[PDB]
Amino acid sequence: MSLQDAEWYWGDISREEVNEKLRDTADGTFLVRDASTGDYTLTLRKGGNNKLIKIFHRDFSDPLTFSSVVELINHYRVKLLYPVSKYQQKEDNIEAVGKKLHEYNTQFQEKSREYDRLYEEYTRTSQEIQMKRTAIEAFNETIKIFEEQCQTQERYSKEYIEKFKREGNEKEIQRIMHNYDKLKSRISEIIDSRRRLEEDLKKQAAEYREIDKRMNSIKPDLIQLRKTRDQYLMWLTQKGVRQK
Amino acid sequence: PPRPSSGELWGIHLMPPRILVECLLPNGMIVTLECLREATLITIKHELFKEARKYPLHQLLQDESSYIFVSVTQEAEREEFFDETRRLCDLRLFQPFLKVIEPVGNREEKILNREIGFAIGMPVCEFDMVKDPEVQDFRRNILNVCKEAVDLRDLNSPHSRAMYVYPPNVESSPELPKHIYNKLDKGQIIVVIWVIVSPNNDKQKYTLKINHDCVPEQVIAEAIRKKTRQLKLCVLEYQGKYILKVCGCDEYFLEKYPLSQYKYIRSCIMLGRMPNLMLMAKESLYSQLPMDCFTMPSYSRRISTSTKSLWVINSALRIKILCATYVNVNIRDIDKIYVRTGIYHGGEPLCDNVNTQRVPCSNPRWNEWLNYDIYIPDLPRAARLCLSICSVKGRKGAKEEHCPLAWGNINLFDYTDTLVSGKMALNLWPVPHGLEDLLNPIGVTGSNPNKETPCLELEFDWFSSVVKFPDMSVIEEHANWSRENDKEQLKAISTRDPLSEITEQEKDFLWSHRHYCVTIPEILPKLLLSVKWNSRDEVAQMYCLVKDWPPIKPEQAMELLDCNYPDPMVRGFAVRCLEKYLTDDKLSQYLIQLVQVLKYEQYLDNLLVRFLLKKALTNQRIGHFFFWHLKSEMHNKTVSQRFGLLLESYCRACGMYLKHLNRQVEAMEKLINLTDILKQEKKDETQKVQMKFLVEQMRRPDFMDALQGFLSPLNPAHQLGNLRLEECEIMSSAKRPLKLNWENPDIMSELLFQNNIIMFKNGDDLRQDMLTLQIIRIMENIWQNQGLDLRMLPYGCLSIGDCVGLIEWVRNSHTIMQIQCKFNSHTLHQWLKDKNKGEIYDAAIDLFTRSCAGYCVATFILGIGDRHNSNIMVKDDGQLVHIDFGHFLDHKKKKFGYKRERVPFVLTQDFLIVISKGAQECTKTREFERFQEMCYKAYLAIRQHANLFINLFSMMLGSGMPELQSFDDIAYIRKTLALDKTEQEALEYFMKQMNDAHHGGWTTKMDW
Ligand SMILES: C[C@@H]1COCCN1c1cc(C2(S(=O)(=O)C3CC3)CC2)nc(-c2cccc3[nH]ccc23)n1
Repeated sequence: MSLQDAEWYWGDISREEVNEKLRDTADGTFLVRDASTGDYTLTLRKGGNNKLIKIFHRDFSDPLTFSSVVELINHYRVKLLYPVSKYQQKEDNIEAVGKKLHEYNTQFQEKSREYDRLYEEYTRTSQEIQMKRTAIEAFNETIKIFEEQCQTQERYSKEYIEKFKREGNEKEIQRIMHNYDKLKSRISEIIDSRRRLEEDLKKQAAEYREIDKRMNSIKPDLIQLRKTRDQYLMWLTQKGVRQK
Repeated sequence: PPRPSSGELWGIHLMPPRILVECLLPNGMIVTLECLREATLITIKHELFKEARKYPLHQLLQDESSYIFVSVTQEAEREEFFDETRRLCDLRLFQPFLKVIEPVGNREEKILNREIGFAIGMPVCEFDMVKDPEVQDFRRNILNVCKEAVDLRDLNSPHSRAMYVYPPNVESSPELPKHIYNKLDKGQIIVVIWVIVSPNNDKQKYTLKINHDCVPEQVIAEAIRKKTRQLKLCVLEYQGKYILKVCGCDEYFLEKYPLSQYKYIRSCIMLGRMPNLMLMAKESLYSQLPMDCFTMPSYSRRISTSTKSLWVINSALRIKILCATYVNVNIRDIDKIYVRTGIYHGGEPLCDNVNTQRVPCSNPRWNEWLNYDIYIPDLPRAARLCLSICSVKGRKGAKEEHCPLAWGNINLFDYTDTLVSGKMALNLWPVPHGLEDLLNPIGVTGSNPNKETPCLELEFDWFSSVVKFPDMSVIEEHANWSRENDKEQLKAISTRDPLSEITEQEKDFLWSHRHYCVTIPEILPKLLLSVKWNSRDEVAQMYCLVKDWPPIKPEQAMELLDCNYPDPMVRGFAVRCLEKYLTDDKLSQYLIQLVQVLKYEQYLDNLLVRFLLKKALTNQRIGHFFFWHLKSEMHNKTVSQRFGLLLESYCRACGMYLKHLNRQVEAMEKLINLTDILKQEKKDETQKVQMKFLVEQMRRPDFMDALQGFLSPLNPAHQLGNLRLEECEIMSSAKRPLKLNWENPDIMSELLFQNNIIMFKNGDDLRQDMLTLQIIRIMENIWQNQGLDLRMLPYGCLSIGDCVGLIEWVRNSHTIMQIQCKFNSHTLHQWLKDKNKGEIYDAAIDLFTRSCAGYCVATFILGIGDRHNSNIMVKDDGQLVHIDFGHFLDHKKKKFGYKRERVPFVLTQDFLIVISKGAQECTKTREFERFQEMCYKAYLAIRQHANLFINLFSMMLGSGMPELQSFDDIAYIRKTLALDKTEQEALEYFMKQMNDAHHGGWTTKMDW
């Protein structure tokens, strides 16, 4: 019962570092640290929450019946099941740890710069797809109107086609059908422009799915790279001269 | 939907000078007419009906006056063009075509709905189509608020009309800080009152020595007496025949407040500037005011298109995860997928998170009932189901990486208090950039409106009927059935910051003394956190305590509106405190935050949205920023429906301000289009060429119509008159922002500013800079009210859209590098000496030192991006200006892992030489010792107001900034302000940080 060399005692580490350690952990996971204010704060994982249970000393409760911290923790070890050990588990010296840190920090910035790039493409592509969907909904409405114009021309011209055929005015009949040709050919241009956009959107939708796939692939590899980098840094901080 | 760009047509930013238009006549004929891009509909319609006679079936065509044009807009809407004075290029057409129709329906309403839809950048018609009953109920029920506000505006006309348009720009307290009162000679203000005298409009000035506490009427009185006079002087008739205005802007003194309480006057005293006012007649202002009339919309004439208690349901909670349509994962990179779920009250789980079994990527099917460690009657009113599809890969040791792919949140009870039942289909959202947590409980509730996304099928329990949450009478029922060293402990907890650790012991302690708590009402946030929300027993009891709970200061109430307090009772109490104690000054000061917490609300209809909308509709200064904060977020699909509906009701009841807002919106759209051309088609073009294009475009009648004669979105009291085109420029930087210059058209502009200068930015997100500058203004305000004149000069910054914003251009400012470029270390001091020769030198060194102290403290606390000679600017008069703040808090901790607090603003020798007035060994001087004291005082003033800052930041967690995503991100402010320490230890910490950064020089007096 050393109480300093103990695995669950982390000493000078903040509440936020504790929250990172107890993230998604099972009920009964715990660790002890120096208070944020000597005094000691025990943090216990219960009901997806991290409970802070303060440790008092004068010689936790109204009468402090425990001699040392280990005796209090072990008595309860709603039960103190899984302790967060200070055993992460490579290089013995400082020249080797630094050379590895530099290797990982280099990898971390390249992956991070690549992720950022991917994210700009993700955002650009999402926006473009939204732009195309609005434009297709606008072509849809445009075609309806142009088709309604055919219906109107038909509705009207039928009575005039008879009235001009009985009058033998072949020149005027040709005028009306030249207009109908102009109208129907325009609807063809609008329909094919909608068609070209629908295939442009189909391709871009696929390109979005591929960017999304690539980002879900690098996100955990980037997180782990940062975790190892931060670990080598902490090791180098610890295995070096420390003071104010 | 909202338009893809600000272009004149789809995929064409600017129409050519002449353009061919397809004109679909009502007789079925199609005519191709060539039109000028700036031609109006009046012109085009006349030219069309002339050409139409040269076409078949023209005998069927009625008079050109019986028709209107309709077409498809970039918003995919078919719009009827009743306003034929509009120009072709301004129509926002999808394709260049126009259809001739006969105007039908309610003309008046169609016109208003188009005006509303234009202001919001979304067609009003889209809301009518929405199936959700919550939406249709919101649209109908909000009209109560609209009616009410409009009625209060005609209660005492025209005075109540003028009080809405021109609200008094006053401080929250009539009381003057001693450093402000000391600038007064026997408590008297020397004011200059101006008159515009008819018929030649001549300006006559009258200098008055009046008391600071003089109500505006009394100020008018002394000006009468100083003109006529007592020997024939007893005119009390002037009380209601004259009003005061500020020379150079639209700020009026319409209310009985001591003159010193008016911000313009309070600022004049502090700066020692003479207040230049303008006396004018009440009638000449009241006659400018139109009668604002609210019309009930057509949807208010229409209606929207067995029951058990929750407490009588004797079962546990369980949710059936059926399947997900798909996920976007590389099958070789990831092993399995699963659905992580949780039951939350705010951001805290009510029971442990429950996962489904792991399945293949290709097979997202579970058909699994997940069991929750919660009894159904114990489920609180604000309980939510937070879920996400996660991927898992275990390739390195026993270690496995867990990444979210898509998330979604849903309210377990609805706006009518009905518990969810049956099969439910939820479209999930993309994971926010920077979020690493597997759940997103801070995120919005409801299905993603994008249906081309992963859709998760769900199923809840059916209890043979409609389960409804218990009534307040039933809840009050369940609550009727369950000394000195403790009093000192209770006060100690109430003083602690909102993010301070609360131990389980302290929670059991606070809950035990829950009835004594009323003596210290400010402990309510600490007590609400001690409650076990997953226990119907404690909640029912909490509801009865809050019911009678004494009101708290708004600065404390604002906390109960953040994402940690989701309960409708708690939130209701908070809204009542604001209704009671929140002044229009403070509402204006924290509007960014109050608009942000609307996104944390479970439902569309709530007490917060009504209170805010009421205040927006009874104060046009509040209305202006309310509109601009909501409109800027309209591109964001997580809030576009909520913000669009709220903007519809605002625009329906704001009256004549809609016309002014529509002019601002159109001026802004012309600027977005212009800059969009420079960023795309003209990106690879020289400055000279770009400027040539800019001047040629701005010169166009449609551009000059739109960019001149409107109100400034930065300050609606500021009028933007004619554009001084010879002073407008595209900046040399890669972003290519615009420096725009407008004449101030006010009759007395020379007494304020002759020109209004604004930087228009399209491409960079300005929300973070807008927040940073807002935090500085708040800090500046705390300092002044504590007696410190650290002149910050927080210039205007406003985000107006998706990476679109405005920054107020500070006059005669130069970056430290500009000064140095045109050197040694005294170069800066020399520049300042040259610009402030003679008597005015002391004040320039004074100004530079105070602004320097203010910025040392502010940048240290906030941890903004490192300062250099290019992001620090100085004014000719000494005043320092910081620009381009970038990131804040601990942005660097994630990037380099180095755990510490930085000193963004390390004072260079160049800066020390200035503070020491040219001295050798600068840190020894009495100048540097005065500066150090200023810093210490500023730091402690903010530390004393820590709760406000922690709250303001907490109210932003769901905005979009990756350094402002969690509570563990606000932790930085807790370190820089050393909140877990004593005021003395905190001051020692600030001092050590300055010492370590500057390599000595920072001393003190232990007691002195
Ligand atoms: C408008 C403000 C204040 O008045 C003085 C000038 N000023 C500047 C001046 C500058 C310059 S510039 O013009 O060369 C370059 C933009 C082209 C570097 C000197 N940048 C900013 C800036 C940039 C990015 C984000 C920002 N958040 C706040 C200000 C700001 N602001």
